[PDB]
Amino acid sequence: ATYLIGDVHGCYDELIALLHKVEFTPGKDTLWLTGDLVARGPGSLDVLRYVKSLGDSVRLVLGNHDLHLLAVFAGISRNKPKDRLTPLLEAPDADELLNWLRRQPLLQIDEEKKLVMAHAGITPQWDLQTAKECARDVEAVLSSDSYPFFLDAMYGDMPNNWSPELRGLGRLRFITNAFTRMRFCFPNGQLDMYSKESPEEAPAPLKPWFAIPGPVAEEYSIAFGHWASLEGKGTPEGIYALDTGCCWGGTLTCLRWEDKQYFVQPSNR
Ligand SMILES: [Mn+2]
Ligand SMILES: [Mn+2]
Repeated sequence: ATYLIGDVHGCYDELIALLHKVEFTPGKDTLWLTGDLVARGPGSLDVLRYVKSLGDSVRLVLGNHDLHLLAVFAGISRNKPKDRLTPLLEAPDADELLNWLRRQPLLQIDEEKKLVMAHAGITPQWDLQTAKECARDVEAVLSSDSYPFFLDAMYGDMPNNWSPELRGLGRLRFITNAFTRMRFCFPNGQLDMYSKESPEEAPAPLKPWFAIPGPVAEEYSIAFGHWASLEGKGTPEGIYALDTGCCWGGTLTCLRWEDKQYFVQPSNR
């Protein structure tokens, strides 16, 4: 069976309980995770150990908090007390875990299921070939010995409009923002980097990225996490918003793909 779970955010107990609910069995089952495995919840260390141990039974994409953790580890960015990352950063296997984490994809595609996953979704300004090329380029910098320099370069809110002519720092910044920070778009597809509200509370003319028809979403289903204020609701057919805010006191959501059946684990707070 195929299971898809939204943002775990260090909620190790809830993750394990939800996987026991569906009797997840590596080797017979595969798990997709929308990223943001770490921060906020108490168990980032155990979450990373377990997900890494799953090997080929898990298909992960990296989220914005996974990237922030990598930036802290590399000495690029400052640790925030509220993220509760110190046990993981001080663990004897931190190097092993974070070197594995930075090698994980930004984008997962399954052609037999016609299914695409990224942390924040697929910007309507991208077709599938471009999304794949951009994911490959950022994965290449993150997998390289020089990844601290990329992590430093990635910070920024511009440019917010895609063009195949983008080069260098602006290209990498847009790719990073589209995959891991996107929520709202302007009518022309341009990213808005500020509003994190639910679609009903957002200012005009902002619309959710998935409300703008795009070539990937016309052919593929898209699963994503990231957007907690969306609460997993309000999406069109073929769009699966899996982040129901477990770390925030919401729920951890798991979707079984074969029958589109949902399983929910309440947050423990
Ligand atoms: Mn996120
Ligand atoms: Mn998140």
